[PDB]
Amino acid sequence: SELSGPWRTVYIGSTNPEKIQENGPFRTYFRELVFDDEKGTVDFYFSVKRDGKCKNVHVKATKQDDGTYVADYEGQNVFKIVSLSRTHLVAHNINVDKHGQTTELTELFVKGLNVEDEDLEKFWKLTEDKGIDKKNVVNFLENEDCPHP
Ligand SMILES: C=C(CCCC)CCC(=C)CC(=O)O
Repeated sequence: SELSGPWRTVYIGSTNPEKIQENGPFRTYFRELVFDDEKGTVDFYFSVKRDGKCKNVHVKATKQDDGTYVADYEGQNVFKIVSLSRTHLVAHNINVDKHGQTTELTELFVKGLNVEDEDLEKFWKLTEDKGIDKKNVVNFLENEDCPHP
């Protein structure tokens, strides 16, 4: 709940590179998370480029009894937060598309001044553990390349 505020994306890894390349659905630049402990929800606010245009998107995730979350976005998503504090969030997600095809993703998001070594280590271990190659991780300091007509 004190966890709500201006989160930013650091890295996202994918088993399918096409999903996180420019114009891909999972190239999500976070702006804000809102945690609601009484409802067991997390609201995500982020920008993503699709079909050559940038949109500000909102997705609501709901905590399950087993501790994992579900959310509908570009398919159906089931995810686990593996590490969470006032300054970092490390998570892995399974996305299921309309054809039953699955993509596994890993993510590091932060709300502190810096990215701590401890943050990075958890992210990179998880990414290796899920079989994600280093070339299939995106660095979100890259230009989103939004048009400005
Ligand atoms: C799948 C992603 C990005 C989600 C963008 C909607 C990274 C790994 C996660 C488990 C993220 C998450 O849902 O917190």
